[PDB]
Amino acid sequence: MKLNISYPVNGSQKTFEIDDEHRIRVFFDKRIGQEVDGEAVGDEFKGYVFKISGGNDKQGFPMKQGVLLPTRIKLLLTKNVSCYRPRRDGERKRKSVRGAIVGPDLAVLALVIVKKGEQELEGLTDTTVPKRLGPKRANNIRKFFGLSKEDDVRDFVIRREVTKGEKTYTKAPKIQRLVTPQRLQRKRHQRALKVRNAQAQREAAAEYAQLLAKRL
Amino acid sequence: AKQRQTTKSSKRYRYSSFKARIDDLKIEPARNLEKRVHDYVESSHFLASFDQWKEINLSAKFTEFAAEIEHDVQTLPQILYHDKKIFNSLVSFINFHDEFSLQPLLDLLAQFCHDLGPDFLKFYEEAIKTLINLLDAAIEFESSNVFEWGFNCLAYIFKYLSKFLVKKLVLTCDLLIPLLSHSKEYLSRFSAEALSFLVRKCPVSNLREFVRSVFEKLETNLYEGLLILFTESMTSTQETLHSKAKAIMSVLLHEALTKSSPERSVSLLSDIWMNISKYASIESLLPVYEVMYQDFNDSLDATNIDRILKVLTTIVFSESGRKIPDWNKITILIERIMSQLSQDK
Amino acid sequence: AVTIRTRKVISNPLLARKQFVVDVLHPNRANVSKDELREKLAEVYKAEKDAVSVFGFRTQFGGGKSVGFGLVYNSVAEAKKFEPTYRLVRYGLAEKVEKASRQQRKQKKNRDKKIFGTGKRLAKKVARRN
Amino acid sequence: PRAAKKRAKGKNLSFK
Amino acid sequence: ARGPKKHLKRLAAPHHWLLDKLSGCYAPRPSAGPHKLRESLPLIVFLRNRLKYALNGREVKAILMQRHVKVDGKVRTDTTYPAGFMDVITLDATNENFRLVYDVKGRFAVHRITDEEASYKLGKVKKVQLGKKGVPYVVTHDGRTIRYPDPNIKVNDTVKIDLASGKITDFIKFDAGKLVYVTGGRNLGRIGTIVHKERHDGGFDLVHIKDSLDNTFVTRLNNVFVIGEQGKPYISLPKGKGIK
RNA sequence: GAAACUGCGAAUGGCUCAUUAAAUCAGUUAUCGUUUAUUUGAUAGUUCCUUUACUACAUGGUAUAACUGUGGUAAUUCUAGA
RNA sequence: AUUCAUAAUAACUUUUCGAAUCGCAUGGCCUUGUGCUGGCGAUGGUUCAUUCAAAUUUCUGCCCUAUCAACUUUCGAUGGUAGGAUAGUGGCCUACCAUGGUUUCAACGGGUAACGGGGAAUAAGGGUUCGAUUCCGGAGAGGGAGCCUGAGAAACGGCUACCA
Ligand SMILES: [Mg+2]
Ligand SMILES: [Mg+2]
Ligand SMILES: [Mg+2]
Ligand SMILES: [Mg+2]
Ligand SMILES: [Mg+2]
Ligand SMILES: [Mg+2]
Ligand SMILES: [Mg+2]
Ligand SMILES: [Mg+2]
Ligand SMILES: [Mg+2]
Ligand SMILES: [Mg+2]
Ligand SMILES: [Mg+2]
Ligand SMILES: [Mg+2]
Ligand SMILES: [Mg+2]
Ligand SMILES: [Mg+2]
Ligand SMILES: [Mg+2]
Repeated sequence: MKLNISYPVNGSQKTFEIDDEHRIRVFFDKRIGQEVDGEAVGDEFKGYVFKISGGNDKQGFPMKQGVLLPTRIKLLLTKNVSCYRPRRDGERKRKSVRGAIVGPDLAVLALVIVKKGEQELEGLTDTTVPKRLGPKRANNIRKFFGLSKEDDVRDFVIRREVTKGEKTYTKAPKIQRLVTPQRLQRKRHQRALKVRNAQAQREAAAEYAQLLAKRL
Repeated sequence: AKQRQTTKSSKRYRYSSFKARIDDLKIEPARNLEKRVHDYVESSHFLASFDQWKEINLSAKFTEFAAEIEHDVQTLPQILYHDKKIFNSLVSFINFHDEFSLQPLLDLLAQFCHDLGPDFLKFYEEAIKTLINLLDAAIEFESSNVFEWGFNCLAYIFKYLSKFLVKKLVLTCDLLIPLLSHSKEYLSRFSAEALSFLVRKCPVSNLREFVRSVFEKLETNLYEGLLILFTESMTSTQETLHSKAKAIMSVLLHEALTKSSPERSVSLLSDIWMNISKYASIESLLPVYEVMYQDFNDSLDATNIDRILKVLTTIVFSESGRKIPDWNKITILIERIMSQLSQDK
Repeated sequence: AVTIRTRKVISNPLLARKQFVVDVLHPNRANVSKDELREKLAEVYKAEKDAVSVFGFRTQFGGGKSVGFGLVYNSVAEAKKFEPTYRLVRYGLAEKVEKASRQQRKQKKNRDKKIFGTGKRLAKKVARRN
Repeated sequence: PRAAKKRAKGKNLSFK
Repeated sequence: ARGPKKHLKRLAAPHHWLLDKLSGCYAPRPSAGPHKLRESLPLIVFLRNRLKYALNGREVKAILMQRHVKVDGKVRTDTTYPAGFMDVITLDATNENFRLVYDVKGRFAVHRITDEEASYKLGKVKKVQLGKKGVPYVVTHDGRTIRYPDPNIKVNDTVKIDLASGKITDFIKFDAGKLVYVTGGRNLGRIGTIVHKERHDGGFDLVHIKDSLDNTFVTRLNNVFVIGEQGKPYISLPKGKGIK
């Protein structure tokens, strides 16, 4: 059965088809989150450590964490869960899910390379995939570049070049939570409004008191 | 801010800021091709527009204004006889600055000048002063429409009094120096267009006196206003220049090279040349180029060497050499300059 | 000869226009086209043809007279701003927008709600699967 | 207090 | 039903609106606001079916979002905003000011007023109570909460409110001999003077009213609105002066 | 300005009269017996108080979609791992 | 009419709120600093009132049947106390108490080709019949049962189980 291995540090991933049953023997009975030694899987994986993350069965139903069974069961899934995306707010659905115990009914098993072995896998450790996007919040940019407080994030925004035909330019994100004169204006205006309201209320109360004093 | 609303949305209705409307606004009443009510007249321009405005505008102020002068506007002889009372009423109601009533009143003021033009001259000074106060008042309450009404009224008056004002064009600008020199850029921009119409209508002789005076004045924002004034006079249509463009450049170029004029004036000419060069195409600039090159050769001298060198440097920098027809003339001009100064220039 | 008569004229600065009732006397004539009437109203009111709208004209039984409703905007831009789209199309001031029939649009909307996201990943998935 | 006092005319053209 | 309704059939709409029964199937449903549904005139009806400035819903929407209409001294953009009794509607472009007062027939009448009259409105004191921090306040018939009222101002009295700032300029007590206006029942829209407030413990109070023609009628207290002392109303009255 | 997150709506409208004989319903009461999005009007300076060893010229992932990429299922508005 | 409104004292809280939000525009002070201050709006937020609503609720009023005369109460029927529950009153439910409650002025049971009403037809008047059906109100989404969300649903062009 197929192994979908991912090296997260590179961001790389590849599928290996399996024929011999013995590496599947060492795979049986394990659970999501547990670790296995690659050398048992094969010499090519000698020294590697694989953590089980999940998988899909012969019928395509996914595995779920938290259920300690080797067979499928129907679970009532809700918001903020794996294996279910609610179409409507408050929607809960009963769907079939494969258990977390690895078995012979599993078609594809997802693995995470915890540790590298002696030999280098051609498709995982040798290759790299860059990050798709860079930091957008100002503090995230400062952390990314280790900028000092005095230094401005404006000069260090990551910019990507786009070339259309012979025209070429660059695009950058809109920094959020950026300290600008407008935010200072808004804060100052809010404080001024609060003090003005307080003064108006005091004047109104004093006027009412004077009216009462006049009558009494 | 960096990008304007170049791509229009499918929305039929879209919000527009006051600044955005002002930026798009341009003072050029001749460009508007819409039917004008006063084009059709039975008795007078004022009455034709006045009857139309009575129905449409319903503001409290205009209705009071209409009632007071309804009797004295029926016939043009009546208007001429009662001209003094009519003008006093118009000024008084405009002074209130009621935006709901400005549009008819301002239009009627322009049509008032139309019916009696030579006689409006005694009213000319007060009329401009009233408009200046209105526009200065218009800054406080933001309304692009009020500015559009005011400046068009100014432009209309110039059109009707084109002949008289041109003879004393320096006097007209003297009234409008505060507008041309105002802190706001658009107010200076709008006025400059209004004056420029009078400028392009000016004879070369009367133009020469005018350019000297403003050139003397240059010796806050007056520099920028004059740049807008001349450049708009030059530009007529996209990638073209006005027919009188050659005469104005010749007059401007002579005075700038004249030593009595300030060095700031040559800078203004350099800025003027750039704006027209970017705006215009190759062909429309050829008559302009020829008159410039001819005059530099004629007026070349020790005292004016530096000024000529400055303007020539403006020519070569302007859009690189794309607008320059023939570089050989520039090379010939250069060696005459070298043969006959400031090293850095 | 044809006589055009305006009555019950109301100025509406809220919409910046003139609302009124049109009476058309057309002896020995079937009726008058909206175009010609717009010409004559525009000339009478000293306004652009584009700013004049007319509609709801009914010929009175027995012929010879028609009654309807008419609008004269203060200027053309306001007319473009306030007219219904269809009347502008009638006058040609606006171009008719070409759209599919309601059933086709609704079917496409259903097909679109079925697919989640951009769908390019679905396309490449089906491509590799087949 | 008294109410506010109460406050376009038909126009004709012949052609053809 | 399971929740608030959002539609109103034309036959179910208030009769006094004068909506043509065959014009459509639905009538404007007044949105939530100062006045109750049945005693309110939505702005769409006022602008279209009464003033005739707009020819259908859509130009009414255009007028409103142009911000040319002001209710209660404030710009409103909701077509179905529930304008009601003694609400001042200003159209500055036309230089027109209206005060919503029923005719003798019982229907909201187009009553034009001056700007000086438009500067103030009248509100019946529906409640007087101490709020938080021991601040007295009065709730009027239009849902306006006015703090620091004059302590003599009591329930069933009327207060003159300045539109611009919303304070109480003056007030009128509910006493015999005052001039009152009927805001409900078959006598709706009639004007008269009080003769007696007949009082029933645990029951609805009844008020006897005599008009200028000396005819006398009885109405429930909830339907009475003081508008001034006899011969000196504090607002301009519609034609007919609430007679018959 | 696609997609997605977020907010609102989907509890209105339309259909039918199965059930229901003090029940529904009509008229008439009460909430001093309670919830109430939204609309409308009001409504909140708390100066200070040990580690000030101090971000308010503005704090985190204790985080993800859309998206890039690797996949399962015959099949669905199915979805797993990174 | 109140233990009402409101205020005050002492503590309390897995305990809240008291703007880390956004558009347009660049005015005013100076000790000339990207110094200080500052306009028109949108969206949020505690509490009160108003509005749209919702839930219970006081009294009177329904066709046929007495060859249906006693019914309800063991498994709440009537009422008392205390508690739980709810937005909240209340046998709504729980624990302990008493024996109560309706009825020949027809209770209870049975039938109803019974949704109720505004109304329609007929008639000289009394009456008789019809009223699913353009408006209001109630219930339902093949038949039961139970629920997430949300202010508002026991929702079904939302969800889960069972029957066909
Ligand atoms: Mg959502
Ligand atoms: Mg009571
Ligand atoms: Mg029965
Ligand atoms: Mg009952
Ligand atoms: Mg809402
Ligand atoms: Mg509020
Ligand atoms: Mg992830
Ligand atoms: Mg209890
Ligand atoms: Mg018990
Ligand atoms: Mg039945
Ligand atoms: Mg029925
Ligand atoms: Mg239901
Ligand atoms: Mg069926
Ligand atoms: Mg259901
Ligand atoms: Mg439904």
